[PDB]
Amino acid sequence: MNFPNSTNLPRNPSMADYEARIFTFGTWIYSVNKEQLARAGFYALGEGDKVKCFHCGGGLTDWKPSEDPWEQHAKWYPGCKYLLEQKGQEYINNIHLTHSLEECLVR
Amino acid sequence: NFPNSTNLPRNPSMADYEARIFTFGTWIYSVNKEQLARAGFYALGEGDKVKCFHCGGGLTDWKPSEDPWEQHAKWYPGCKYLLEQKGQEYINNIHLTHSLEECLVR
Ligand SMILES: C[C@@H]1CN(CC(=O)N2CC(C)(C)c3nc(CO)c(Cc4ccc(F)cc4)cc32)[C@@H](CN2CCOC[C@H]2C)C[NH2+]1
Ligand SMILES: C[C@@H]1CN(CC(=O)N2CC(C)(C)c3nc(CO)c(Cc4ccc(F)cc4)cc32)[C@@H](CN2CCOC[C@H]2C)C[NH2+]1
Ligand code: NA
Ligand SMILES: [Zn+2]
Ligand SMILES: [Zn+2]
Repeated sequence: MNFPNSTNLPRNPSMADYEARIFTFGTWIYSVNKEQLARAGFYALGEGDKVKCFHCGGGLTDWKPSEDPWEQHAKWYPGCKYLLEQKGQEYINNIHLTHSLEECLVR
Repeated sequence: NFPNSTNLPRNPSMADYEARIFTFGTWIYSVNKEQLARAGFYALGEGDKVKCFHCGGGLTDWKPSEDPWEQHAKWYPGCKYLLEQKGQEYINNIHLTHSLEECLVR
């Protein structure tokens, strides 16, 4: 099924280490930075710039220069327990507020 | 299109049980309209499409075995209404449950 892992157990424990995740990108000259994706929980799927969070399983693609790994992780997979552990709710809410503001302003 | 994870509801006009209830009208679908309302959902008037007033998360194609709260948690686990009403341990229960549901059947 599509649905995102909101348990405290990672969906892909084989990608639980940074170094495991880093290797998946290989050479990588997409708009957004591979080290920063890896720190944000992501590993490469091996097609385009598709990445998945090792924990929540959540997938993201089509990275723009202005799109931040942690920020996009929170936008789209807010139930992620890796996210919650690494950044912690005060960060997490401010970024939700930031997003939900933009969506309720120019849009 | 991304789900609202703030403590402020995306559709405050549907914040009241009363107001959500009125959206259904005569409801022919397999899931109970009051259970849906209590769980934050209101109807679009397009088949059994509903959305949470707070997170804005949409759900459709309701089978008889699908509970509003469980589905809310499955698909929109960041919803703060959900968090306020059920607690995180309820949410975890549901997710622990669905993951393990997946795993036994294969
Ligand atoms: C960095 C940003 C991310 N944006 C969102 C995005 O990437 N999302 C949102 C959503 C979570 C709904 C989503 N779900 C899927 C399906 O699982 C996939 C595809 C996938 C990704 C990685 C994989 F390993 C395998 C499959 C992408 C995606 C991008 C904008 N989105 C691009 C896709 O279409 C929608 C549009 C809003 C811009 N860049
Ligand atoms: C009660 C259950 C719910 N299931 C999941 C479901 O309904 N989801 C999951 C997901 C969150 C990805 C999703 N995103 C959209 C797009 O917004 C919509 C469509 C929508 C709903 C209400 C609206 F106001 C407007 C649009 C449905 C939907 C149902 C199974 N899903 C049905 C849709 O296709 C996928 C399949 C897994 C079974 N019933
Ligand atoms: Na109706
Ligand atoms: Zn994640
Ligand atoms: Zn909600």
